[PDB]
Amino acid sequence: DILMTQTPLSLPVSLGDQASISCRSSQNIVHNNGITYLEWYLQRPGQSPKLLIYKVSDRFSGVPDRFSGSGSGTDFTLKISRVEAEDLGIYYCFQGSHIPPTFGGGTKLEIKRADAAPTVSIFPPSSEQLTSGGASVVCFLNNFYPRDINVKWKIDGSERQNGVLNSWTDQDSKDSTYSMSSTLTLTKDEYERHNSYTCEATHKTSTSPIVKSFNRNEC
Amino acid sequence: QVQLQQSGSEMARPGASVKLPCKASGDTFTSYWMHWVKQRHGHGPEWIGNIYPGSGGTNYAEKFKNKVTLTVDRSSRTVYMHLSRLTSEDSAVYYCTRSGGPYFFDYWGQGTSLTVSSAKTTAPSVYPLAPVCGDTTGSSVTLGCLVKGYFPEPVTLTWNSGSLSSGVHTFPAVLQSDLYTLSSSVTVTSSTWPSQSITCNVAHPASSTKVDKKIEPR
Ligand SMILES: [Cl-]
Repeated sequence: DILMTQTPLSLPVSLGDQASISCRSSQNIVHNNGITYLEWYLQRPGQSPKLLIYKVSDRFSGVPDRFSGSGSGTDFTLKISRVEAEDLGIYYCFQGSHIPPTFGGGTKLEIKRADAAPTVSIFPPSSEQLTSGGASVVCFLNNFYPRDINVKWKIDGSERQNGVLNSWTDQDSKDSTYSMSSTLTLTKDEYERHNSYTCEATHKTSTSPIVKSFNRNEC
Repeated sequence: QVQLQQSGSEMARPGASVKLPCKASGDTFTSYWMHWVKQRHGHGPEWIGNIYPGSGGTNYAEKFKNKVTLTVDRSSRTVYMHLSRLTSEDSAVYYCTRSGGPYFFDYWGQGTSLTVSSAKTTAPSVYPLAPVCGDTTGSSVTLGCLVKGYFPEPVTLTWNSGSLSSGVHTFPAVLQSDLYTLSSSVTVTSSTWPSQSITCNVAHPASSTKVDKKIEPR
């Protein structure tokens, strides 16, 4: 089987800059008919791959001319000039000259944009969940950049590290930001044993964390 | 404008088997190879095999030679992929796509997410998340929806039945203690809520459950 080696694994690129993705085949991939079936696909999380370049350098219908493919032998390159926000996702090279057809490991293109602070919102347990006997406190850290971010939970001024579930969205295809959701789960009794709940977001956009809190028995 | 129709997801037990469909409408279906591709997470996809509906005929990758069988139903323009002796390593997304002409895979189905597990199906608990009681109104407001303790994936969460899509952030589900949990936030101007209705709709096919939760001030 033809091994398709693709590099780099991750590619952070500034809007407007040029992106260059490499792919090397373990062997010649020129079909007997003289055609090299080397293709490049772009896939957004949760969606099916989309064909961009075929036959090494031909652009599929509807693909912007800033996308360019080149190469021969065992080395191929996909270049994206003037990267735009919508170019995000994972790129895969592919060879269909030899059976079985094989794909490269993929290159995740991350769009670099200006720094942006998160918009933080905290949510106390819903009355319905309390009736159930549980108590989850939710904190949303939305539309920030870069992706590196930290959340710390505090109960009556004291840090709480157990019972936390964090989840990051995939980079936004329009504004290039990220969002993160942090949930602190407790028992209803534990929740009612304290009053002040806090999530603190530490992001490079500020020396001091963005603090959001509430008192359980207050309105 | 061809369209490959695939089922969104499916769950199966270890040792069992499944038969996933793909309906090729639009036209042709006879003069085009149909391929099945596997993808775990965001790894490079993996070719399983193909079948030529027109004159029959199939090719399978050695790796799936003994595990997969591709068949077709010309009257319904549908290709099937039979996977047997299912194990946890068969948990992934399976796409059907077509090859033909100067390029391979120009059209794809949405892909079918298959989960192989012996664990039992658990409907999720859906909790509406309104802002902190009595918090100071800002020009915008962020509401939330927490979907906790369900199995298997996936659930389909929408706001106002899909009508409200901008300002939405649905976070990837996370597995903790054998059960999945996910959340979603939606941000709108304070003149939109609570003045107008905003509801979280959660569908969980595995358990045939469809729940709606209105969000109102605490
Ligand atoms: Cl307790």
